[PDB]
This record gives sequence, structure tokens and C-alpha cells, in this order.
Amino acid sequence: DALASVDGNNAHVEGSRAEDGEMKPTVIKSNVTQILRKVVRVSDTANTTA
Amino acid sequence: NPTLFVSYDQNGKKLSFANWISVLSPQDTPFVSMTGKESINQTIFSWQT
Repeated sequence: DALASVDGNNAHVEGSRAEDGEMKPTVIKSNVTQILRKVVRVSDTANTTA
Repeated sequence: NPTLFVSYDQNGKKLSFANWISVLSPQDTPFVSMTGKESINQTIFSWQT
């Protein structure tokens, strides 16, 4: 998905007091597959001509 | 490439033709074909009775 933004200012006062990190882990993308057949149907009398 | 097998699958047909001609009325004359012909070079022929 992405990395963590810069959030602009990054000052500090000797102490974090975070919320167990702002990891925001990766997002899972998925995709599906389809089928392609293209059927064919011929007669038997049309399979012997010149 | 068999695709349709109806009319155009096998092109280059013989058109339902055969190599033999049928004369519906009999027009042969076995008489002459049986009676063999003989050659004559000169023109002073002569036969005896």
C-alpha cells in the first residue's frame, strides 16, 4: 500500500507516550481469474469435402 | 481446419462428377466394327469369281 507519511514537525520533549506505534500495516490486494473457452461445433458431412 | 462441416469446410470438391459419359440412346454399329477393313495401295484392283 504505502509507507508512513512525514507528519511534518518532529519535535520531542524527552518522552514519546505513543499509542503502541502508528504502524498502519500493509493492505492486502487480491485478484481473480476467469475462463476462456471459444467453443467450436462442426457437422460430420462438412468434414469430408475437397 | 474442421470448423463448420456444412458447405465450405472442404472446398475443392469434384462437383459430383464422374469420368464416364452416358449416351442414353444406343448409337453403336457393331456390324462395321466386326467386318474388318483391308488396305489397298494401288488402284488397279481385280478379283475373280
